[PDB]
Amino acid sequence: NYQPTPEDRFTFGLWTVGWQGRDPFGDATRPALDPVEAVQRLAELGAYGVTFHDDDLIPFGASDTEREAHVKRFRQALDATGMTVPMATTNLFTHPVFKDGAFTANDRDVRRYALRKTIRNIDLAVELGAKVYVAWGGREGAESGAAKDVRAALDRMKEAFDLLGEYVTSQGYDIRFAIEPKPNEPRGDILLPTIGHALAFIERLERPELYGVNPEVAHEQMAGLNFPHGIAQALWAGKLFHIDLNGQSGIKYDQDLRFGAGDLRAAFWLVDLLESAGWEGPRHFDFKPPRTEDIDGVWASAAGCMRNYLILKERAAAFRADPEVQEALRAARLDQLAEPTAADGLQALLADRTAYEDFDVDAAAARGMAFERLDQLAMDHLLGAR
Amino acid sequence: NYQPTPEDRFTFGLWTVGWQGRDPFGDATRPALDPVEAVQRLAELGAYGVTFHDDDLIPFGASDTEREAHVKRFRQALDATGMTVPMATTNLFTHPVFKDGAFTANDRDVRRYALRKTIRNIDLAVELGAKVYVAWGGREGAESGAAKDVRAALDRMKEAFDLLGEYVTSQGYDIRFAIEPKPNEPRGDILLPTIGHALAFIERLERPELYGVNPEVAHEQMAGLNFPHGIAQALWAGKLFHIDLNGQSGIKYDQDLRFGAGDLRAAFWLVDLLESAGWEGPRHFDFKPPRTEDIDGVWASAAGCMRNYLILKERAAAFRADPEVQEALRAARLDQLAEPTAADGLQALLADRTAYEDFDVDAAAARGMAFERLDQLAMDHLLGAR
Amino acid sequence: NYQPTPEDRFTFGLWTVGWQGRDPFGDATRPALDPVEAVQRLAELGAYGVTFHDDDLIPFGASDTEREAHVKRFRQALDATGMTVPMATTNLFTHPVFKDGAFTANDRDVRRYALRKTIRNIDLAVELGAKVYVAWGGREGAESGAAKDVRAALDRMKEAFDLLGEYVTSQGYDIRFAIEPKPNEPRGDILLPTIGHALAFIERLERPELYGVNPEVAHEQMAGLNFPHGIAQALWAGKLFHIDLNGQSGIKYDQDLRFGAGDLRAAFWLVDLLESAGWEGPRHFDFKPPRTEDIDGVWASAAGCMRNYLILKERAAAFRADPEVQEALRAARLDQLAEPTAADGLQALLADRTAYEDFDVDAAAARGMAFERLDQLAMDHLLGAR
Amino acid sequence: NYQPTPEDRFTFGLWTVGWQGRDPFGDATRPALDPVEAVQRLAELGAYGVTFHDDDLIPFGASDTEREAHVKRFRQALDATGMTVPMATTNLFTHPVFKDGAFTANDRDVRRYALRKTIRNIDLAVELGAKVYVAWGGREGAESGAAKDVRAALDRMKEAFDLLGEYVTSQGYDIRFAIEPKPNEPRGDILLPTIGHALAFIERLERPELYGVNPEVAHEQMAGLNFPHGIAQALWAGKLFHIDLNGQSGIKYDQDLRFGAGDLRAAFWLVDLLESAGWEGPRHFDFKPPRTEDIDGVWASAAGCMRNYLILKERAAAFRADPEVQEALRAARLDQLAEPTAADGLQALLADRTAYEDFDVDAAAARGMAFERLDQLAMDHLLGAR
Ligand SMILES: [Co+2]
Ligand SMILES: [Co+2]
Ligand SMILES: [Co+2]
Ligand SMILES: [Co+2]
Ligand SMILES: [Mg+2]
Ligand SMILES: [Mg+2]
Ligand SMILES: [Mg+2]
Ligand SMILES: [Mg+2]
Repeated sequence: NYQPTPEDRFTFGLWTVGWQGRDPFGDATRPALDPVEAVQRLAELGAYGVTFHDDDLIPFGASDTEREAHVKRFRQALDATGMTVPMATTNLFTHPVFKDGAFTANDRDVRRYALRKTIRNIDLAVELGAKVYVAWGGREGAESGAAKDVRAALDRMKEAFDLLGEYVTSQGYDIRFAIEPKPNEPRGDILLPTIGHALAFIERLERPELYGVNPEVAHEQMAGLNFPHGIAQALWAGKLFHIDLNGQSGIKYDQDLRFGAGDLRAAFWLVDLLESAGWEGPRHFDFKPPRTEDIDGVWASAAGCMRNYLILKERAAAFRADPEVQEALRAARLDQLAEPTAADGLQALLADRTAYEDFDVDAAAARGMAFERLDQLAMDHLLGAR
Repeated sequence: NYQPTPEDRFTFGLWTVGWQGRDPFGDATRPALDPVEAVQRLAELGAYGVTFHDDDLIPFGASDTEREAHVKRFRQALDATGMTVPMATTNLFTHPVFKDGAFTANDRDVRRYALRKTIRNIDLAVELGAKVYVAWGGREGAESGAAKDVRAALDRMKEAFDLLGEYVTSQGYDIRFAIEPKPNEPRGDILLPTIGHALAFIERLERPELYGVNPEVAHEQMAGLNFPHGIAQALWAGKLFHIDLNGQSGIKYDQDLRFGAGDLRAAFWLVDLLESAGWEGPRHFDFKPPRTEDIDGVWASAAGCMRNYLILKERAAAFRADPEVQEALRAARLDQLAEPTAADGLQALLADRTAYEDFDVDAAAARGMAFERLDQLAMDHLLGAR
Repeated sequence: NYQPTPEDRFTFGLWTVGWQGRDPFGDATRPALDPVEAVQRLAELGAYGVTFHDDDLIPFGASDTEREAHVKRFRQALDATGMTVPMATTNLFTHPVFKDGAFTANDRDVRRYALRKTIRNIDLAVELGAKVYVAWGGREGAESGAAKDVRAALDRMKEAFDLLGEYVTSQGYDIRFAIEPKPNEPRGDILLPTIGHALAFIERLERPELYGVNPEVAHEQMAGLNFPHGIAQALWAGKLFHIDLNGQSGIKYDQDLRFGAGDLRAAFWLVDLLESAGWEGPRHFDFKPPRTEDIDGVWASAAGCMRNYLILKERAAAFRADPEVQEALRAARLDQLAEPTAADGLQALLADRTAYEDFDVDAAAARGMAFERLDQLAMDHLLGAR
Repeated sequence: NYQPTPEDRFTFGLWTVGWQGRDPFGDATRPALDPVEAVQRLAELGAYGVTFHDDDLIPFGASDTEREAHVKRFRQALDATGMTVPMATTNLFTHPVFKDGAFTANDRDVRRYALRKTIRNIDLAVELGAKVYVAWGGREGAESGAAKDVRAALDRMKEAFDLLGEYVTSQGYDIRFAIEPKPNEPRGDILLPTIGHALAFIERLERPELYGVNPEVAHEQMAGLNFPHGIAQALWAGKLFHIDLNGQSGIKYDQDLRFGAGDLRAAFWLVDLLESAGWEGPRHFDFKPPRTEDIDGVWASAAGCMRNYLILKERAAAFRADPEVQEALRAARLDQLAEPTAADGLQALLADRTAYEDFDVDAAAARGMAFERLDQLAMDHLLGAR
């Protein structure tokens, strides 16, 4: 069972299943993958659609004639299979010109170029019907201190995004932006390192309602952070416009393991949160089938992403629906957490003797939280041992 | 040389040099330090002021009698020595009643007590002249996934902070709140884990202008983040209300080494940023003299904090004054970073062929950023090897 | 179901379920637990035996008499319950006298004292039947560079262990030592930080055959290391004399979560390894029920330790016994890995054209490893989604 | 000033300054560098010699003739400049054939091919005068648990290294191997992740005396460890056959910053140890000038490696020669650390009352270690203050 279907809204980037397997210490182990192939092979697995960077669909340096040809092939493949394109993004990290950044490159010409390159693909995104546009500034950062004044770099970043919002507004476009944070790699330190930082930045943009976050499992885990907590904060602020699902095993280089791999329990809690919140965005995977795999392994790995999600979905549902679990929830006063602290006004609080003078701290401290029993119920469910 | 004076505005929390040496695997190695002894000794080292947790000054459960008697001896030492109290904070983490949190404890009765305990210290802070009130939610968090629903926790956290802001207002108090982020410890994962999460949170509060952040070197470093970068984003938004300086040697338990120890270069870039930005806040130290040290070792450590800051301040300044460094900065285009990307507007950028069609990417890609020579000049300055 | 029994050989440290919950930020949340009470409670859960630090059974400083009165109760509870004492260890980290270390303390008198203390609990260890004596150098280390010359510290450390081995040999004792590695905490950096340094260190002791390692899941993970891999190297060397099972959520302070919690998959591969290797050592738990828990939570947490190990044992055995998995294993060539590289020798290899000249590198490079399908089968087994 | 000279014995890998700037998310930003140019440029900067991967000097695919040619050119550049080649290593990680490992690849054919490739370069090494042969199993490891049975891997690894040892011995060659540890990258987990693991492995090899370790700064720091401490154990065991100097800014992907960068103070303690231990090995640099740098940045970065080492060398020497520091050392009892714990022997220790019953443990605990004053004097020297 656990067979995924387009109704599950699973999506993959063409750069994922399309990863040739090139790493810092080794060359490609797989041949390039024709976007049409990736479209057809994914639809067959039950995927809902695909996402792409501009350079994944249209080769860099392509002519206006060649560009039109590449999109036609991709279009015909999307129409025949019924696959959609919910999200689009720009590649502002691969080319040598972006070695010092894109929107925050010290050189002004590079920055202007970055914007124009992004704008052209935003138009293409709209045509393909993409409603979300991700921006991952992997080259926005530094390796040394004096090399980048962060404040000036942030001003440039705000200016870049404001211009981007102004553009979609003047064109009457129906597309929002999703900023994807990353603590490091490819840069020593990357600006807007976590979901928290991206969220904060968005608040100082001219039109904030147009920007959200595109958190990625591996990225936040590269800072040893709790992913579902991060995501919880993004939902709390209504800023979760898109998400990247994968696996990461600890603080180290981005491994982009298939969703489910890496921190299993963190993947379980994530699914729990997304389902319980009713999040409606596509479940997009940004992973890289290990370079040890051949083309058949790539498809196995991609199928694994969706499978693990559905498995966790089921287990998380059973956990929350379990009468004994719900009972354990009340025992850990999770219900009181959802109750306002002082809906009786600040004045009533200051006069409430039960809130200070008559509060029996010792009695309160002696009461166990009962989290461990609760957690083992979650473990039994995850492992199917109940 | 490098003798500190009140003019430098150095402040130490009473719990720093007052730490008895108790850690997870050992008992105290030093006797409790009398707050009066702390004030006197610090003033002798050149300190400017001291900070405190309500429980650092007044024992828990103490009666109003013993209460006023403690603040009496304190005020008496500050007046005689000339030390001031710039900041005051609450201790909502030691008492077992706060084992599951304070503002976000699942038990409602505990959350209300947390607000009353804080409020009572907010009055003492104002009575003592302190205009900055720090809030470190060390117990706000969880060890397990279902033990806490972050969205719900954040709602209770917003409520608590709103009520606190409402209180200072109704009282016409001239005080501001500074939220102290932290990724983990003592809780498995702490809410508002980094400077960014704290920033994003405040913007969702009822009166944002009343809250800021109090980042600590060790905290951001426990998530392997670039403290200077995060500090810059705080300043960028003008939310750096307070700061805790100390040392950390990588991702591990919070070490609270004296400032300068741990990541030395990061400390250097921090001073560089704070001084070049003209931040007028006091340089507060929140460290812990190793339990291996006796009372004299404590004062030596405290002196080390200030000494290292003054030494770095001198080196950072000479770095920025050196005409050779200035030239190296221009060679790396740090000046263009400050210049607007598109001062003339969106429609101008779109129609600018130099920003796309006729932009020689390869020519711009061949330009070295000259960051390495720039950074080695910084190294020579820090090391006094110019 | 999954009810554990004494046959499973599960053991717990008295300090585990007996932890009062006192972290470096808060006071204890639970009263002290009587050792006798621990044996009885653990016996009912299905535990096989218990372990202890000298200070967990005898008040520090007790005389010949009181010391004896204490061993009588415990032992009386052992015979009555049928619980055993497979291992004992020394507490050379709590008393403020070991703030700079025990065997590697700079003060000679402290080092000598450390040996006498350890040696006296070795006689007790044997008196109680424990044939394994663990050694965890928690205070062996430093926070600063000149505070500890590691070469001298190792000379001292080696002498201590050599003396201990000479002593057990002179007494004709049938006991072995298990050195327990740790990266940091309570010291900034701890000597012999991982399983490898301990194994290497042991090879320079006078009687290497007498010492082994007692790795802990949490400790190794504090260095972002693969615990199952480390155990594999210990097993390969025949040096896995004991083991500490628990959970850890990434690089940070020692959490000591219950076994199964933290990195779930690492836990799984670890049980897979120990079971497939046929390791006959006791499955010992060194964890700490979160301080948020009451006495009921303590037992719930201890129960989870064994439960989780039992579930994983069944899932790992099912995985290995699955015909489809054995198929994927061959497809991935795990069988060839176990085959010798050059059975016929070096000269035959130098003369073998298939090893160089006529070696079709590309054909071999295009060969898929099929690790993903293998790993997803492992994931379905673990989640009971087969 | 701090001008390097061949007398300092500084060496560089050809792949270092020769790094084209390619990373997981970007193309090269610098053209291929002729090995002749590197040698000429380095000799001009004050370098003493260079090291290389077989494939750095002789491109893969080359014939005996082309190979003969490449070597000839290299040799004459070496004779002209006077540069030497102290160490040689094999590239067993770039070609897709090694995606699953070399000596421990699952496929036997790959394993044999790997050894022939190594053996062939070992001969070239002896010809070039290389006395040390480094080995970095960057591909020896895995991303999933069932993909690799570590024990079997270690068996193949032992078998491979024993075969190499049998070859050097039978050939009468004068060369020893140096195993390079690395926690991860490019593999999820790499076998022999640290100095400790590598040292433990060597002891089980047939001819241990022929193998030592080649520890790298970044590598150990990618596991959050203290490199100087690891070096101290390597030197303690007399197994430091080579070393890779560079910088790393915390737990993250391998940065290979120039030596001095990253953890500055750890670099200081590193030089202090190497200098005081009197290690006569060459100070080899394995770094990568940032891709943001052009050809000129490359040389400026490489000169920075030597420069920083010489600066730290001088500061550490001063620190140790400083009478005030020698006093501080005595006060922190570093002298007693070097004194045998029990020279009077075991039995005399057992009968010594002052070592146990008559030991004033309280009086000892209160004796401060005076580590902080000692470290600040170390800080002051490093920073050129005093
Ligand atoms: Co990624
Ligand atoms: Co701290
Ligand atoms: Co532990
Ligand atoms: Co490296
Ligand atoms: Mg992504
Ligand atoms: Mg603080
Ligand atoms: Mg342990
Ligand atoms: Mg290296």
